[PDB]
Amino acid sequence: ELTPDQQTLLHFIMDSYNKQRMPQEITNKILKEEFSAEENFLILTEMATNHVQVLVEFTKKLPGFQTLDHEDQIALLKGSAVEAMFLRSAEIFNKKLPSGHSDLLEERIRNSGISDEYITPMFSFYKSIGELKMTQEEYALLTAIVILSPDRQYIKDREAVEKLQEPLLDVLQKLCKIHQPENPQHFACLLGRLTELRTFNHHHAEMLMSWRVNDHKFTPLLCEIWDVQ
Amino acid sequence: DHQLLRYLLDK
Ligand SMILES: CC(C)c1onc(-c2c(Cl)cccc2Cl)c1COc1ccc(-c2ccc3c(C(=O)O)c[nH]c3c2)cc1
Repeated sequence: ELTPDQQTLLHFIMDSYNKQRMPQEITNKILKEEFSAEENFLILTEMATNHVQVLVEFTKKLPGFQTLDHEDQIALLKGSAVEAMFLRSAEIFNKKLPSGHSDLLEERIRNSGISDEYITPMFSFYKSIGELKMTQEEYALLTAIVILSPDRQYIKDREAVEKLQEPLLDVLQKLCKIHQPENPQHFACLLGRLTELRTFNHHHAEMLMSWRVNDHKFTPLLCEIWDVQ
Repeated sequence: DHQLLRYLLDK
């Protein structure tokens, strides 16, 4: 329960996760801008493209991330980008983070040209993950685990990622069995949600299709990480 | 390919 390799590992990750990266100036638009399907889409695009950068900076500061193959570093980023955004947005909605402006963020998502087919599942996820009543520590560790996934397609040296992920998985279990002796199945719950997170990759590809055919444009950065061809 | 990401990683 909390060794010296782990107490220091965690603090490095929470120090990263807490590095207030998303500019207030930017996130403030969620609240202050006009509400309409076009403006809702534009604001969400700006959040996502900014968030990708925040993700890259947080990823970089992950232990032993920079010691990886360059081609694998990209496959992990492109592979986890969406799942990481769902985690951060989830935290917004569940933790009511001031910077996120939960209720208005929800207004914008619910009117940005996203089919009910995806809206329904999306917010179902949000509700269930909230019912986990996770801590910021958990939110941070889950994000780190998702980013460092050896399942990602096109990956070459999978075992090397597994080597960076395993330690993080263990620390998370430690925070589950220790802080939650009440129910040891808590760690299994978290992992369960991860599978659920994965489902949104397909949903997201279809959301992009629909936006695209309706003449919506994304940023160079998002076009690249999402392969918007 | 994927130059923008390599640029952010090296930044
Ligand atoms: C390209 C657009 C239109 C898109 O396509 N699919 C999705 C999308 C949707 Cl609609 C739902 C889930 C996942 C994705 Cl990718 C999105 C919107 O993605 C994001 C990304 C990131 C934030 C986000 C992050 C951090 C903070 C934050 C803080 O940290 O202080 C304060 N405010 C924040 C906002 C919101 C929305």
